[PDB]
Amino acid sequence: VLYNNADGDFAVTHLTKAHLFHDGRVQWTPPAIYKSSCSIDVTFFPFD
Amino acid sequence: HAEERLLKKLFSGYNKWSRPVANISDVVLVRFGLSIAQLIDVDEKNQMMTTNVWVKQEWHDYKLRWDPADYENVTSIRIPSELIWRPDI
Amino acid sequence: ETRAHAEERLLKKLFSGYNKWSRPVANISDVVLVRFGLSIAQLID
Repeated sequence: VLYNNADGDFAVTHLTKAHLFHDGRVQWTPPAIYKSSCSIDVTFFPFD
Repeated sequence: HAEERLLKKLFSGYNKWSRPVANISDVVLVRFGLSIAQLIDVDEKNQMMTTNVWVKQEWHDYKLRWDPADYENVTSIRIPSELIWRPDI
Repeated sequence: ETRAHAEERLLKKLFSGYNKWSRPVANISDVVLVRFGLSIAQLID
């Protein structure tokens, strides 16, 4: 999970499928839409 | 592998909605704590405050006890919060 | 003898008595590794 959320999904919600290999290896690749929060520093506007 | 056995044992006949106390007269202690990630927004026109909140809840019951010396010295195991009782705050 | 039959038999075999919430590790003392990475589809806004 991400700690910098702001009114959004904490975790991935699609829960796609994942690959398993015979050796016991597993790979997973879900898409997600995240909404993080930035310390927007606007001094050299617009050359920022 | 021992954690799996402990989990399988302690979820044998544990019910969720049954209030987990020995004697009905006895009560629980729900220690409560609050934490703020960020004061996201304070919309004064609509009088609404959107905050990001960590809620810390602490309690204890009797049915989820075991002996650590019987399972290769394990003391802290995870479980999903969906399967156990949960005081609604 | 088709691939589907073999995969179905394998999936039936390796899901017999497996628990999900059990943290899968060789021993309790040993730790697991999670290789992590991201890719950016598009910078929405």
